[PDB]
Amino acid sequence: PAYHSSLMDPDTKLIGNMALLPIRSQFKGPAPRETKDTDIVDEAIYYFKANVFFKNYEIKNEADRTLIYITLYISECLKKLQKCNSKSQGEKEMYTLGITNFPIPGEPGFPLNAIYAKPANKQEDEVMRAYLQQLRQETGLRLCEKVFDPQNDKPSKWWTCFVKRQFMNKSLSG
Amino acid sequence: TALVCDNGSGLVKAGFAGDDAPRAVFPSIVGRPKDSYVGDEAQSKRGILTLKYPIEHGIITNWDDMEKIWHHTFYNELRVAPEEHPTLLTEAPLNPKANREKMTQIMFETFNVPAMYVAIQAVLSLYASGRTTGIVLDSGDGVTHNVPIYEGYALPHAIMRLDLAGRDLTDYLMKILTERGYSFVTTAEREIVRDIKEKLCYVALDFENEMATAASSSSLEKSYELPDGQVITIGNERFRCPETLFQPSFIGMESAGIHETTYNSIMKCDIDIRKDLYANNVMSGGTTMYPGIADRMQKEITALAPSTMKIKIIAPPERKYSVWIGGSILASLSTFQQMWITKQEYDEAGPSIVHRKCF
Amino acid sequence: GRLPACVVDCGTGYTKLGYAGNTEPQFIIPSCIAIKEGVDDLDFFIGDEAIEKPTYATKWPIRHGIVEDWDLMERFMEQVIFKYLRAEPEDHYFLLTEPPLNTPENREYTAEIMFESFNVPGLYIAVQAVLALAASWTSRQVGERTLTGTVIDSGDGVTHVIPVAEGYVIGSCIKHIPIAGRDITYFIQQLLRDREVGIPPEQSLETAKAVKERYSYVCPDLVKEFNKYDTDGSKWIKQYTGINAISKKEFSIDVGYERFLGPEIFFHPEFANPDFTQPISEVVDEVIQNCPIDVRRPLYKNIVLSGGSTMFRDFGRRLQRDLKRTVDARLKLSEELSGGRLKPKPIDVQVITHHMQRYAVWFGGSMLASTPEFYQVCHTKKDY
Amino acid sequence: DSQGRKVVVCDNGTGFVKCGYAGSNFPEHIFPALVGRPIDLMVGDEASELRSMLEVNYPMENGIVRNWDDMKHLWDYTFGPEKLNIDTRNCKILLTEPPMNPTKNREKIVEVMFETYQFSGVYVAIQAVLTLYAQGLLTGVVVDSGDGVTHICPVYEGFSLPHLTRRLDIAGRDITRYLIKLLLLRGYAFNHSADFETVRMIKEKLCYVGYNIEQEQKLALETTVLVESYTLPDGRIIKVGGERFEAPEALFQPHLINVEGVGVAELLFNTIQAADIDTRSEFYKHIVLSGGSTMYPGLPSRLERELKQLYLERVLKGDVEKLSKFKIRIEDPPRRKHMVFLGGAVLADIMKDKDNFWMTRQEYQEKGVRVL
Ligand SMILES: Nc1ncnc2c1ncn2[C@@H]1O[C@H](COP(=O)(O)OP(=O)(O)OP(=O)(O)O)[C@@H](O)[C@H]1O
Ligand SMILES: Nc1ncnc2c1ncn2[C@@H]1O[C@H](COP(=O)(O)OP(=O)(O)OP(=O)(O)O)[C@@H](O)[C@H]1O
Ligand SMILES: Nc1ncnc2c1ncn2[C@@H]1O[C@H](COP(=O)(O)OP(=O)(O)O)[C@@H](O)[C@H]1O
Ligand SMILES: [Mg+2]
Ligand SMILES: [Mg+2]
Ligand SMILES: [Mg+2]
Repeated sequence: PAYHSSLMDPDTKLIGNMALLPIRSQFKGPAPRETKDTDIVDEAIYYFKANVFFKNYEIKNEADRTLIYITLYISECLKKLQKCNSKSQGEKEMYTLGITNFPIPGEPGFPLNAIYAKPANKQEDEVMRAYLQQLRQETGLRLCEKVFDPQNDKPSKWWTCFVKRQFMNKSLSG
Repeated sequence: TALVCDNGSGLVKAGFAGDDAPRAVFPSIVGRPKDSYVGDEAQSKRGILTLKYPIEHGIITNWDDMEKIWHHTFYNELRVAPEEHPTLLTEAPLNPKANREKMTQIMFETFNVPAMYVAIQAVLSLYASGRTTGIVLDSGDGVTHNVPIYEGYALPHAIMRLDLAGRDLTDYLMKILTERGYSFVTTAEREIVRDIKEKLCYVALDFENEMATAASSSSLEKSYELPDGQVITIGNERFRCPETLFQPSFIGMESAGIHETTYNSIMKCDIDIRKDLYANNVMSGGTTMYPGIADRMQKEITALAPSTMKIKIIAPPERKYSVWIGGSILASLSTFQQMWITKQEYDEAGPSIVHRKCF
Repeated sequence: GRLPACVVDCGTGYTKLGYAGNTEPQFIIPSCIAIKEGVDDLDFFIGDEAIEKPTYATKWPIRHGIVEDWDLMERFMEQVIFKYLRAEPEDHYFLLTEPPLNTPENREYTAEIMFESFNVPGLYIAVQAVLALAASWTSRQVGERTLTGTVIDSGDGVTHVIPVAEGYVIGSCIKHIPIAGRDITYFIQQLLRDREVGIPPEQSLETAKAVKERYSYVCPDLVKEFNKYDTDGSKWIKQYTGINAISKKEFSIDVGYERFLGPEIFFHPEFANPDFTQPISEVVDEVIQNCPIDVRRPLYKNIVLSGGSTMFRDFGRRLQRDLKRTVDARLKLSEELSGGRLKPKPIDVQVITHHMQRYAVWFGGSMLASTPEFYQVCHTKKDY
Repeated sequence: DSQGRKVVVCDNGTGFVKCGYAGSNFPEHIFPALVGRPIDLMVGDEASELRSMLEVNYPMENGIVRNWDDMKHLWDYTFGPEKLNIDTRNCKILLTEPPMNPTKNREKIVEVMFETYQFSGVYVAIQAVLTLYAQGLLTGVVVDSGDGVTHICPVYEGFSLPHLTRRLDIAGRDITRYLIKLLLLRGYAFNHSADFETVRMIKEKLCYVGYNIEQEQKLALETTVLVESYTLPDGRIIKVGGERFEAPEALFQPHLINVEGVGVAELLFNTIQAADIDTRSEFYKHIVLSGGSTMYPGLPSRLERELKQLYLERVLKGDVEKLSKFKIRIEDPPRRKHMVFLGGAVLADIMKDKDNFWMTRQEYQEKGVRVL
């Protein structure tokens, strides 16, 4: 019923219980880089429009913890990027949106923390904070093409109607 | 074209004289909530009908429902008028004498058949085998009998009766099946547990050796398709059900098996006819279909008879309907025309045939 | 049969009236009564003359499939008989319809209202399942006519799943899905009041109902349809033009993603009801597999659909595919449990759709009441 | 203990398990025999208040062990640190054995009890003997009912008579199932699985066997003093009327729920009129009722009438003078439910000291079987 994870390589890594996959990045970020184009970002956004209505969701896979994070951040990104007009100004707003110290799992203030692994180690915190920030920044470039329309340069009304929904009835911004 | 209408506790049979197979074989069961639901239609609407059996243990207990069964036999199954031609009927041995004519008077009072030759069930199975002298087992659904017949005569002082029959075996099979884990409950699920009995049961010589082989090596296992999509693997009851006939102590009855009573049948007889009666023991009935049941009898009797003579035990293939064919080969015969219980006797003597023509 | 019988079917959202022996009902009206709040008792209107009326309080006397007020149902039946049907009740037989799981009290009060007030010679109250299953034979092969099946009774209130075996209804194995058409239009209203501006508040329900009835269908998978909508918008996006209630100003809206998320809440009730999460593909399976063991196969082979909310395109296909998928795995598990020596016969699952699906109960009532022997079944006046 | 004052007796049933010590006239603890798993293991009383959110399983059926992986978990709960608190190494046990039990099951419980628990004394007792040991008699007839099947079994001095034992396949489970079907025809829908224990309280509280059916129907048709209101946990109020005296009458008329037979009253007659002539009077005077499914009001007072009428038109046809000399008596004390336990509370008290009643641990260390 619900759309579970995809692209689980056998030889991966599980810092916390995230799954580090290759991502086509162009801003910054220490990470393994990508040789193909079908990253988990473009795969996750393709699944976005059907998942917002699902209130119950099974934790099938480790890399499913990647889909619970991106899909929960695109909700906030659509919520913020509503009243802007210009594509360039909206792009600047999403670029500055990535520069924010959101609470990673493992500290109070992060909701839905019951299904997460606590990085008690001294080393996991910095890599988790780096990569979740990198992912939240990287989503903006690919969201810019689709949030606005190319013919008239306003937010399309089709995209700006999954704004009041919350995946599993609990959003990041408490 | 005489009608042979063989009654029975399990499945009533009806057909013409010239044929060699019963045309109408349907269950003898009557349902009540219309009231005239008997047979397959009674079985179909089991959710509303309180089914009940008219015939019990070979003696008619309820008489109205037996009349309903007879009415259904001559109207829907055959589609003929009652009085077109004579009708033959059969009743088990060791019956109340008045009950022979209690059905005659209710037959004439609603059908007025031209004639009757009401006879015993076991006297004609021996003719169907092809001889006039021998021992007969009526191993049926309600009762089992041992009946010797010499020159067409039934000796009333040399018969024996056993209560063990098919329904007790089916109940025992249900009880064994509950223990394995595949629970079968209520009377609706009877018709399927009978089905396991038909084609997944047999008899073995060494009852103990067969148990040892079954328990040790799991090669005596068989798969059965229930009509739900499920499959049941069945093991060690393939021989623990039919062995109840040879050892009735499993259910609890202290009576002897069907293998010692064939001895007591012929001990209670003359010296000079035993050489004739060992030579031809004839099986019959619906509850003697199992494979290898000839061999167990052939091994058991040889261990209990004198070793100075030969015991031959035989059985046709068509054992289930041997009562019907034996009727039809007797109803249609040359010199059979003159000795019926005809209608003019009852018309002339009035209600006096019920205590005169009892032969 | 000197005059035909009268058939009246009462529902939560609609009432259907007609005469025996006809294929179509002569009147499908809303079940609304409007009154004013001597002979002031008779000043009222029913049906289409009660949906909007200024100086009259309107209301609905049937809710959830039961009668809430009887003083209103009596008057409703008076103007059903004496205005639209134009039948004298003293020389006609009546074939009414009861909800599933009806109490004896509710069944007897209807007989009171009929016999004591209208002098009806004969009355027959019939269960909906057998009448729905009788109409299924109009579009079936000659070699298969049986009273065995499972009916998915949909509509405007609550959805029932009722199995019937050999003419009678098995009361224990009846289960209720709380989804129906009213929930679908409430859901599509909330969808439409987030994306489009131009809908007056008053005509929201009417526009939602119109969009539900005109353009609505089911899809195999949601992601492919969402991709197809954005990839090629000209083919799959249409326009709806409506007339305002004030000043006749025409307005236009675009029908988009609400086309195929409307009838999806049958198969995913968690989209719109948080207290229920079981898809309809499983309720039918669990109702079928709680019955006597000898009648499991014929019920799967005949799953008929009766009700207005099953009128969507390709509704039966999803039920068929899901039920085949969920029974094949069970047979595979049973086969692997017993090695591989014996392969069970695969269960054939089948769903039957007809031309007569919106008013199947009325059609069954018309066919039953036209037979000569129907007059030997009803309760006569002297019996009461 | 050293002097022998740590003998424990327990009655194991399909619906309820009743455990206690010897020398007491009451059970120490009663609890229902439910083990279930959610949709780790919830065993015992906790599987009663919540069962709609739990999948249940009954690990026994008339003494036959359905699964040999759940009885161990139930017996741990019985002989564990929540009910009895026994030090299992120093104890002796007295168990029940229902009539007509197969050999393999009898020597499997005895086999498993000496191995995985290390008791010091085991005995297994027939329930028919124990029921009369609690009544002071030695020869009699026990008509026991419950949640399995209704057994009628005679017993001569100390030893039962398995040849003359009869059984009838209806009990409390069939009656409480039939009550669901009857209540379904009033607008009240109770599902088979999750509401089994809600209708059981209705059966226990409001049901009774009628003496004369005629006055029951007259009061049911022309009077409203039989209808009673029952409150539910949800807060609804249902009304139960003439269904009170229809559900319990599957016992006397077994064909109402599709069971072929003769009923309890006639089956008792067919059992007493099947023994030798001399001992038939010894059984007429002493008939004892046991089990929880014989506590309906009026069930004592109906069997007497049925037996008197069945014995005045089958044996002594007509001639209504000699029935006064024919004495028939049924014993039924208000302690019917626990008569299996109380008998076990006596037999373990008399024979507490002499070391031949019990099966010693050392017997199975060498022999592995028993002859007592
Ligand atoms: N294509 C369609 N054609 C007709 N009605 C449709 C269609 N799609 C949905 N519907 C809905 O079907 C319902 C028709 O009502 P219907 O006559 O089936 O109910 P009812 O029998 O009165 O109700 P209930 O059985 O709950 O008492 C209306 O809600 C209508 O909106
Ligand atoms: N006062 C009462 N009235 C009616 N039914 C009752 C009453 N008290 C108990 N019951 C029913 O009697 C049954 C109790 O059976 P009991 O405790 O005697 O079991 P048991 O003898 O251990 O069972 P079994 O021999 O089947 O294993 C339950 O159905 C309970 O509902
Ligand atoms: N193929 C079979 N194999 C074994 N037993 C059978 C078979 N067919 C029927 N039976 C048993 O035989 C019974 C029918 O016996 P039947 O010959 O009708 O007795 P009667 O004719 O005296 O009533 C059935 O109840 C069934 O248990
Ligand atoms: Mg026969
Ligand atoms: Mg309808
Ligand atoms: Mg007990």
